Order: sequence, then structure tokens, then C-alpha cells
Amino acid sequence: CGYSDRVAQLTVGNSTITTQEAANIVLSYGEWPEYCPSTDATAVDKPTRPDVSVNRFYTLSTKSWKTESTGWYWKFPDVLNDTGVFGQNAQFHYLYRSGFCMHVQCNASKFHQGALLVAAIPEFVIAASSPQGLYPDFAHTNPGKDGQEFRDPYVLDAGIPLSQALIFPHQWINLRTNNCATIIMPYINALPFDSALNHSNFGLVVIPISPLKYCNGATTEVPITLTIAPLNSEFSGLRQAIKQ
Amino acid sequence: GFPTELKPGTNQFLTTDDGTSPPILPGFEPTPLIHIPGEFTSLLDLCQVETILEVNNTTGTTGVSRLLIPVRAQNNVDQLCASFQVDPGRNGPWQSTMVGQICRYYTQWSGSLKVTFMFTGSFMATGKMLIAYTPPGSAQPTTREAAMLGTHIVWDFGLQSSVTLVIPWISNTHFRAVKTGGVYDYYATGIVTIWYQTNFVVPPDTPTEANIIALGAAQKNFTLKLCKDTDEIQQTAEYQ
Amino acid sequence: DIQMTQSPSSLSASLGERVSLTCRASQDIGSRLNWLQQEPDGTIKRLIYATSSLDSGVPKRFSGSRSGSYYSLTISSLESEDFVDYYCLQYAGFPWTFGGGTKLEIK
Amino acid sequence: ESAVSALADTTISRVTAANTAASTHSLGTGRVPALQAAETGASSNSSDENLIETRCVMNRNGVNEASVEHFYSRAGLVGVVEVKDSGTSLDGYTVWPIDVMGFVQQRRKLELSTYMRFDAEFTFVSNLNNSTTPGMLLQYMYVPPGAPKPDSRKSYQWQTATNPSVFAKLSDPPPQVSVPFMSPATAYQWFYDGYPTFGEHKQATNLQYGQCPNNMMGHFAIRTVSESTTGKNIHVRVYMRIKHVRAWVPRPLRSQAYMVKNYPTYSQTITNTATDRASITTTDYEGGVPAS
Amino acid sequence: TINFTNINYYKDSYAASASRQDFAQDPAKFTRPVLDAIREAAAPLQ
Amino acid sequence: EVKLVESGGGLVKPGGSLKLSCAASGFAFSTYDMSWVRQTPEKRLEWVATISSGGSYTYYPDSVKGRFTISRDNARNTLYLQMSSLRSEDTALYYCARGGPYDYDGSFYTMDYWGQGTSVTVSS
Ligand SMILES: CCCCCCCCCCCCCCCCCC(=O)O
Repeated sequence: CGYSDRVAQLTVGNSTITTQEAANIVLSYGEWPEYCPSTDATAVDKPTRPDVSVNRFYTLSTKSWKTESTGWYWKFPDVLNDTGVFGQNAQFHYLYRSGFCMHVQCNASKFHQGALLVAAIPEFVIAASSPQGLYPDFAHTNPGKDGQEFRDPYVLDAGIPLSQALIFPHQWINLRTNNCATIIMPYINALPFDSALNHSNFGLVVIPISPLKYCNGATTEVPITLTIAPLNSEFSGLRQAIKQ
Repeated sequence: GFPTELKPGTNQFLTTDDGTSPPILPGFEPTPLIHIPGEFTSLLDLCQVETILEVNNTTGTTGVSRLLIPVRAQNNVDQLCASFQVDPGRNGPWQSTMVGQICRYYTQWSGSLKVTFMFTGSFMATGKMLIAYTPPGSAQPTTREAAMLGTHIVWDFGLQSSVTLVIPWISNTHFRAVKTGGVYDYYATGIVTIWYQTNFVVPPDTPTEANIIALGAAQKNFTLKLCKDTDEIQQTAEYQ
Repeated sequence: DIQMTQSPSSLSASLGERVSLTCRASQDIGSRLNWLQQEPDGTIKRLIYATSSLDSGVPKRFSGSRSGSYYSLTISSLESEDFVDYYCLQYAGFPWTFGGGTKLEIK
Repeated sequence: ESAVSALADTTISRVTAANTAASTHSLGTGRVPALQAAETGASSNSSDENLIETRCVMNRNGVNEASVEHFYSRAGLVGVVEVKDSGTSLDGYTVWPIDVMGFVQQRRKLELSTYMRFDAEFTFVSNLNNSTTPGMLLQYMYVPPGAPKPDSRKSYQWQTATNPSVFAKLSDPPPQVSVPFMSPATAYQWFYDGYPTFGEHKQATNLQYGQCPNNMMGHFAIRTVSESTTGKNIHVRVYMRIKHVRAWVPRPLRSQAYMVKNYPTYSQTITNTATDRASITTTDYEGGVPAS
Repeated sequence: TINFTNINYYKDSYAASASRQDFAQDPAKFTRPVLDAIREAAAPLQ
Repeated sequence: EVKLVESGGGLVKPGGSLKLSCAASGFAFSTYDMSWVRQTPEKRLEWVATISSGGSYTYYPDSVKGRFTISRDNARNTLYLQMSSLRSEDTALYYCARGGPYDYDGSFYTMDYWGQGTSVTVSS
């Protein structure tokens, strides 16, 4: 009635995700993903809406959590731009609009300890640490499926302090209470549609705050898996396929 | 034509006067306003968001190891874990919080605070802690019997891995100055200490040391006044 | 480099006395000064860490404290197996430096 | 005669803070208003009336100065243009790009929001090197993107047939002008995670990461209306007051020191958001004398 | 008083003074951005 | 019980190489940062190397930086120290102890369990 059940099933498209130790589901900024209303549209071409082909769960990367692990970040449209029929509607069209349902998976024994911070940062601009040399490379700004290991998680590699990242839609994977984080995020931009190749709407960040400690005899390999699913995906402006 | 007489305050540029200037572009209609999620109209709405307190800000502690209160299995009884002051605009743990940085843009604050604690240990680790708020007047409690006399909660680890210590608003005045130190300790808020009510017990083949994450925020009765500038970041030359 | 200076290079005593060995730092190191004990065979064991915490298994005769920049290790009642050697280790700066030995002897 | 009702409501009415209700003691099971789960991502719902025995307070403290309007509607330095006509720079004019991210005080306040949509008021405080304000005539021309930019003190672009220009003297009150929302997008953007143009961004200097032309609003051209070198340098200070603000997606306030305009670049010597104690147990408060 | 304020002397609506007569508050979209509402008295994870 | 057994001492000629392993047992070697320590015959301890619990981070003092390299094998629970061009100033007893500045939960096991002590000798 007034609690949050720990079992959860997330079914979109032809994919289903089960969790038996969930905490809740974060509905970023209180709004659900929606299509673009005609009052807030600018392009005149009819949009493409592949419902079940595009909007589905893509398991994209698995990282090995270690004691001396800083963190990892992925950029949302970039992480899915070479995969499935999403990475084809986003290369053939110039305009794109979609939300997502991020699901992060990390399970460990009751004799393991550690806590991760899973956050979704709108307009996550990665900075460079200067002693070119003042601007980040393209590998660090759009890293794709295999994300980028943080260099200074204390500053989120952006000059902003990690302590205040909880102002963004976030969740914790605390290995004694839960093993998954779920964040539903609507499309956030100052424009109805935008390019899925030249612009990254959100940044997905997973940072260990309390390191992963265990004892001798426990499973030393504890992986973190990122599953993402577009929601309400629209595409407009068809043309030759472009991969930038 | 119409007789008028100029008064003092003429030709002055008050940087905070809400006036009316001429428009440089007549007939200008801007781009339509579309729905962008995440609109915030008040800074008090941001002050009620829990953000990590930097309680382990000791010398030699670098990086994310400053956001962690170490907790450990004890040989003795009734020992101190960690302490910090609950003045939001003081140089210390509250500099890492959103309520502690919004406060520095204002001169006076009022209302209750909220420090949520989270135990990031094993599932097999049990314990009980006494977190106490000592109102102004007293130094940091030297023992647990002294801290017990103030606003305190006993916290049992378990399934629900978080507890909320509401620092209540016990003040002489309706407001407290964000500045603190010297004569301005008249506006000191108090001290929060974490003691061991019982031990930190673990079964065999289980880590004997864990962490506590502190998350500070403001309650529904928080207010700020006398907007001012911040002492946070500095500049010696234009960025160019 | 944070140079740490142990005051007594050697201190004689008799079983039952109370000795104390100080070790000052060149800059602020906080509560990050440890204490070691090297036996004649050459085994090192940590007695006090963070200047006030005794390692699990050490007798209650050891007590560390801080009075300003001076970090002191006190042996309340000296027993027979407490006359070997003592070092102070600081780990606040990156070049972790150690003291210079406080070999205690008998009279 | 329906404006007399509108003119009466033209005051800042006070909106008070939240009240406290009286509370009693609770001794029972299954009602745990103090146990939370921070892994959920939600802030604690625990109120004061459920943690301690509270009294009834009718709180009359106002919360108006915490609005985003009041927090932002306050002028601040966003530019310093120096019109040189002395020594080895006998120009008499300057063309200054409009960037509000060159000074830390206005920059750190703006970078609290990801998207802002606002009208502005721009005031110009111009003088000489010795604070003096003679009767020199100045033209403050605004050059939108695409318009031709001046190349001398006596060039055709200063005819301002369509560009907005303000003619004023140093010996007059500071010129002030209301500027609307002037972006192709629906909101400005202090953080743009992307590139302006398509392509393989494999350059050594990735000077284009983060540059959104929706914020590039053009240049300001300032000249002395003269026919030859005046021999005097004039400093112009631009102050931007924000009006009719709408902000979206709050962000953490800046912790590191800025290094360059238009980029979040920081230094390898990372500073700490909080200052340093000597121990996790030391507090700086020497209160009264204990009775025991 | 008589409060002769907040008058607009120009035809462009953006020349007016600041909009200071609407102090709206809605923190739930940052403080409790979750799908399942959790009552204060209930244990959250159950 | 935590037990560290260092091995690999010997009399190496000036300007040579030597590898010093350290067998670890009794604790999770993949969760602790390790470090090597020296002891000049003048009874003056000194830090020589340190490595993260995964092997990515390393720190060497300026007196050692550039010559010595510290490795880590977690599957075999071994810790190495690959020496380079040496000098008489490196003839000392080397110890393998726990501790490192690359752990957010450190500062507790900093130099808590030392080893037995190998012995290197650089001379002719
Ligand atoms: C008649 C002369 C008047 C001068 C008018 C020029 C002022 C124009 C206002 C443009 C500022 C709008 C917001 C600033 C956006 C810049 C942000 C950026 O470049 O990073």
C-alpha cells in the first residue's frame, strides 16, 4: 500500500528484465517519456515510430568491479548508435527523439560489501585536466558501448563535485539492500528533435563510493552490467546513412 | 511643460533596481516555449535534496575517501566514531552539500536540517549506533553519557539501511547568520556525534570494517534571506 | 618530504617504570601517525595507528596521544618484552617517511 | 477603471514557511517514521513532528527571496571592453564577442541551471583610466551574427541603418537597454554535450566540443565618434540583469577553479570541496564550562 | 500607500520589469522522483 | 593468520637486476594495497614502492622512481619488485607490508602486517 515491493518485472518490446532485490524505480523529474506534441514541434516531415523494434532492452556492456575502480560513464544516444534497428534509424535520419529506461545490474553475496552511485546527468560535458591538452579527445566524449573509466570521479571529470551529483536522478546499488538500479528518463533538450550522432542528451554514470570489500574465498569477480531501453523513439529527416 | 523636481538618487545605477529599459528590437517575438522537464522555480526546492556530506575531510584523505565515515569492530565499549558541526555555511562537511552551497549565497538561514545516514556494509554485519545532536552552549560531548542528554536517535542496522537524524530548530533568534566564527558563534547550531551504542558484530569470513554515507538536506521549514555573494570560487583575471 | 624527528635515540629504564617517546612532524599530518616495534630477530609489528588506536592483540600498557605537533607513544608499565625498538610512520604526505629509531635499553 | 484593482496587487505578498504541529510520544510497533532507504533515490520523508516531541509554531518567515527570479534578477559584470586609441593601438573601436561566461560571479550562478530562458537588461558603465568621465561621445552598436563587422572608426557599418545603436557620452548616466530572448532554440544552454558540425572529430585540438551556436548571439561594437586619434583609452563595463527567468535541470555548483571561457577545463591539482580538520572527531567549538 | 508600480511604458512585452508575483514551490520532482509512493510511517523496502 | 613471506635476496653486482617476490596467505590479496619497505643498515626505514590492489596505480619515491617496478599477481597471490641498475646505496633488508594510498577504505591496514625480510647486497 505505502511500501515498495522488492520484486520487479520490466517488459518492453520483446525483452523482459526480472529483479528480486529492487529498491524502487526512479521516474526522472516526475515525467514519463512522451511523443512530441504538435504544439511543440517544428519539423514538417512525418516522423517514424518503430514501436517494438526500437523500444526494447539492449544489454550493452559489462565492467569488472574492483577495489581500485574509479567508475564508468556512457553517453546515452551514443551508446546505442551502432546497435540494432536503433543504430540504423539513427544513422538514416537526421532528427531523433527518445527517452530511456536505464537498468544497471550488480549482484554479490551477503558477505560482500560496497555501494555504487548510479546517476543520469543531463548534458554531461566531460572536461579535461590541464597542468592540445585543454580539450578532451573524442574517445572520452563519445565512448560508445565500451564506456570510459573515470580519471577523477571526485570531480565527475567535469569540475563539478561528486557529493552533489544526487541533484540528478540517481539510485544506489548497495550490496546489502539491492542489486539493481532503474531510472526512467524523458527526453530533455531545448529543441524538439536533435541529432543522435552529434549530440549526447544524457550521461549515464556509475561510481563506487564505498569500495568493494570481501574476504578470502569469496567470488573475486563482481561484474556490473548496463541494460538500456529507448522509450517513445521518433525519427525524422530520412537520408543516406551517416556514421560520425 | 509639467513642473517636476529631481530628487536624490538621480543618475544612480543601483544594480538591483527592477526597472524598465527601452527595447532594442521592436516587434520581436521570440522562439515558442516548449515543455522541458525539470523546471525549478525556488532554491528552497533544491535545499531539500539530500547530498553527500564530506565528514572524512581530514588531512591526507584524498578523493572519494572523504565521503566515508569509517565504522569498525571495537575492542572497547562506548567509543566515538565521528563528529561534525551542523552550521550549514561553515568551512567543513557542509561545503559538499547543496544546502551548504546555496546557503552561502544568502546571509541568514532558518529551519530544521536533516542528515540521513546509510550503512554500506555486509548483510551479515549488525550494529547499533547513537547519533546525538548537542544544542549550542556545550562543546563536543566527551562521553556517550553526555551526548545521550541531547536530541539523539538509536540506529539499528538491518533491512532498511538508512536512518534520518532531524536536527531540530533550537535557536535564540528567528534566523541564524550563515557566517560563523568569533562573535558570530552566537549563531552556532551545535554538534552531531556518532557513538557506538553496541558493537559492530560480524560472522567469520566477513569484512570487519565498513563505511557510513552521510546525506545532509533541509526540511520543509527551511528559509533564507539577505541574498549575497559567495566566498567559494575566486578569480584573478578574465577567462580569456 | 615530511621529515619526522624522534626525540630520544635511546632511553634506559627499569622494569616497572613509565617511558614515553615523541616524534615531531615538519608539517600538518593529522591523525595519521603509526607506531612500530622491531624485535631483535627483525620482525616489525604495528602497535598504535591513527595516534590513538591500539592494534587488536596489543597490551593495554601502550597509549598514544597528540599534544600539538608532538606525537607521543607512552609505555605505562614496562615489561621484559618491551626493550627492543620503536619507529614512527606518517602517511599524510605522499613520500611516506619514518622516524629514526628509539631503541630502549635496561639499566 | 479596472486598473486600480491591478495597481493594488503590485506588491510582493509574503508566502510564509511551513508550520510545526505539536507532537506527543509514540510507543508502538510497525510505525517507523525514522527508518529510510536512501538506495531508492528519494530524499527522506521524515518530519520533525515524528522524531521528537515538538510544539506548535506558526511560522511567519518569508520564502520569497529564494525564488529564481530574485536570485538571478541582479546586475553583474559580464564584460570589460577597452577601446584603445593611445600608444601602439590607435584604433578607436573594439568589436567584443558576447559571452557571459568570462567572470566567475555571474558564471557560477548561471551554471546552476542547464537551460535558461530569460530577457535581459544591459547597462554600460564607461570611463577613463582615472575614473573621470569627460563629454566624449560613444556609439555602442550591436552586430548580430551575419552582420558586417566594423574595421575602422570611420567605416560604413557605423551607419546603423538596421542594427541597434546607442549614442551616449561618458558624462551621462550609464546607458541601459532591454534585450529579449534571442536564441534559435527555446532556451539557452550553458552545457552542450556534443559537437556543432558532423564529421570525424579526430583533430589534435578538439576546440569545438561543447560549442553550441544557439548561445552565440553576436558582437558588440564600440567606437569613439571621432575623426582621428583621441589618445585616450576608454574602459566599458557590461552589466547583465536577468528578467523573466525560467530554469531547468539543476546542476551541482562549481567546485574547482575555472581556467578557460567556454570549457569546463580544470587543473590537475584538484582542490577539496570541504576544508581540512585534524581528525574525524575534532570540532572547532569551545563552549561553556561543564557543570561536572 | 497607492502602489503605482509595475507599469509598462513600451510596446514590447519584454521591456517590463521582472515577474515577481508568482512564488511557486514543487520539490517532489527532485526529492521523491519515484514510481511507488512511500508513506512516512511505513518501512520503505518491504 | 596474515602471513607474508618475501624471497629473492642475493648478492647482485653493481648495475644489475634482481626480482623479489612475496607470497601472501591468510587474507584476500585482491582487496588490499601492498607496498615495499627498505631498511638501510643504519637502521633507517624507507619507502620504495607501492601498488594498487588491482595493479593499475603505482607510486615510487624520487630516489627509486625510474629504476624499480612493482608488479602484482592476484591469481597466484604474489607481489613482485623488479629492480634495475643498482648501486651500493640499495644494499638493505626489504620488507613486504600492506598499505597503500589507492584505497578509499584504507588508512586502517596501513603498515599493519609486515613480512620477514629479504636481504639484497650491491657490491663486488
Ligand atoms: C544597442 C546596443 C545594445 C547591446 C545588446 C547586446 C546584448 C545582447 C544579449 C545577448 C546575451 C544573451 C545571453 C548570453 C548568451 C551567451 C552564452 C555563451 O556564449 O556561452
